[PDB]
Amino acid sequence: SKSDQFEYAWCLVRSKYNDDIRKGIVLLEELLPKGSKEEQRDYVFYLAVGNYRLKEYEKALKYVRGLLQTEPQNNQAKELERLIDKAMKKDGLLEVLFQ
Amino acid sequence: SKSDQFEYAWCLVRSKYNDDIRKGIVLLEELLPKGSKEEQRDYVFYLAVGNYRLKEYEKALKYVRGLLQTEPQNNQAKELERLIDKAMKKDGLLEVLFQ
Repeated sequence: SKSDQFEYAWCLVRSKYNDDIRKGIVLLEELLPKGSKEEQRDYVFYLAVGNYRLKEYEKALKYVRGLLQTEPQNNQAKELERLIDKAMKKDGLLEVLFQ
Repeated sequence: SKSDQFEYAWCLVRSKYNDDIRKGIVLLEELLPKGSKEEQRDYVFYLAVGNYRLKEYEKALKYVRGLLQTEPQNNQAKELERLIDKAMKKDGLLEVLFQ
């Protein structure tokens, strides 16, 4: 069933282990076409969370951004974009810490 | 399907969140009668891991023990009983640390 693959992928994207988090993601990507209007809004937000936890900060942003133009005022999406920028600003400091 | 409820409960019992771990457990308890000989050996071992992660050290032992009389030489079960005793010895030190 469709409501059940989500749960599995939700529990997966929550795991402490990166491998479970890739699997949680790929299941969401397959689940994305099969989605309803607001089912997709939810999958997209959870792909961003997963990608963000894998330091795939680029890809994460591309999701949370695409959701944000659909839903400009989702302050849960706003806050998830606010945490992705900070990760990224701190990362690019540590990147050039040796010039 | 039966092979699939396991995965869900396996990913659940692996989670960082206690609530996911209770749900992972209860699914295993329902799954226990439906089991094969060695499917049950596996469920029991994973109920012990889950209970152990919830500091339910009593209940954990009762599983890893019941498996151990079936499988005296499962050194993965032996090692899981070895980690449950240490937890428990350290716990009962901190218990009476004030007399």
